[PDB]
Amino acid sequence: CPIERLYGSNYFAGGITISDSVIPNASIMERTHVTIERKSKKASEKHLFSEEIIDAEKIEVKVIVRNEFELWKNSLKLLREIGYFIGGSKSRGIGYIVLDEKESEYAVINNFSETPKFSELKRYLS
RNA sequence: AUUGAAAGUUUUUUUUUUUUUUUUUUUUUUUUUUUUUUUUUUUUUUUU
Repeated sequence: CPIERLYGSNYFAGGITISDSVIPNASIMERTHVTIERKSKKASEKHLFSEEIIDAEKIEVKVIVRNEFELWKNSLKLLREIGYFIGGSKSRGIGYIVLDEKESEYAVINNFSETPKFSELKRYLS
């Protein structure tokens, strides 16, 4: 299965290493919510849902893949146009990322005697 | 040249779903555009 060969399994080696995306920015705002009684349009005095939200514009994540799979290229291509959601309450307009081909960059390493070179992601993906 | 040694605590798992800051609330109630001022004065229906 290509998916297992890429992401690993209970006994499989793996193949992909993903770093986190810690952001020095800590701009955190609060977006409260209320439930409306369907029988009568008013606030249901049972709870006051309150949800945090981390506003951001560019999420930088470093990803290393040890399997030059056309599956990976196709996944990145799908993220280029359609784009998927990340994080909770994605059904409520919270979290929707789209990969760009301008800021993001890649690098292919085949020789271990040369310094890796980064170039625009468009050349790799387009 | 330790009795003596050589093994990554590693793989694998999205903190996710349910929820409209909503209903009610007429920028109105009152206040006379009035108030003092003469369309007045001067002029022969008239001569060789």
